[PDB]
Amino acid sequence: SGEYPTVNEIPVGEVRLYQIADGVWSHIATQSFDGAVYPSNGLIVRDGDELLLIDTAWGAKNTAALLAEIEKQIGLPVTRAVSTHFHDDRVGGVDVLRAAGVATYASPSTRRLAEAEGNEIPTHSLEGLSSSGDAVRFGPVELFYPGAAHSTDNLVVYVPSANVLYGGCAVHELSSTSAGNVADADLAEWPTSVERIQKHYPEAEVVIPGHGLPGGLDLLQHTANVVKAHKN
Ligand SMILES: C[C@@H](c1cccc2c(-c3cn[nH]c(=O)c3)c(C(=O)O)[nH]c12)N1C[C@]2(C[C@@H](CN)C2)OC1=O
Ligand SMILES: [Zn+2]
Ligand SMILES: [Zn+2]
Repeated sequence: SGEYPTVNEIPVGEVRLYQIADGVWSHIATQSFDGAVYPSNGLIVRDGDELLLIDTAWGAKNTAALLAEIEKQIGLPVTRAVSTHFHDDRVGGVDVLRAAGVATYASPSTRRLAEAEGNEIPTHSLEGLSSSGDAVRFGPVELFYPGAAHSTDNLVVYVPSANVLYGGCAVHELSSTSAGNVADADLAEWPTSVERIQKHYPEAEVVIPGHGLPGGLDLLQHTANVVKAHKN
């Protein structure tokens, strides 16, 4: 009823949306992995009379439910999607999206990693993002490659109309004491990559993590702290 949704308020197999700003929503779903249940976020950005989707809802059935929830709550077509790294919480559901007419995109680095590891593969390559600090425009957002962090390919997304920074899994929520799933991370470079984000988006008003609650700019410094402390 207005609070940011968690696993306790999303009925089994469903997706919830949360209005972040005018024309900007997050999507929240839950999934099980290695015997534990986790929430995960994505983004929806209005693109005229179409919608740009950032990240799947972590699984085929969750992503079908995402499309149905968008039709119920917003009622504009999702025409394009960008996946911000190669893991299943970002690309699992791409096959559903593609069969629903959504054009799916990711960096070439994400596409190679997804293919190599057996995850679903976005159709279209996003060039111009291969060096840290690179940025490109994509409809109503800017895509930014900060450098290796949670994964080597992780991208962040900025909505300039609303000063919304979607950090994806390179950014952790304030309540996290842990650096999350670090299996494919670069803990040594992660602080430097976060510093690049902080430098590039100093006017961000909302910062959304890949999992958990949005907040303000403090999520960036908090992430650097928890990553350094994990490494320690
Ligand atoms: C699909 C994704 C994944 C699965 C379950 C949990 C999380 C978490 C996570 C986030 N907040 N707090 C936590 O306790 C945990 C994060 C995150 O931190 O982004 N991601 C997760 N996976 C799987 C994996 C392992 C590797 C294959 N050997 C691919 O790596 C990864 O990220
Ligand atoms: Zn990941
Ligand atoms: Zn993640």
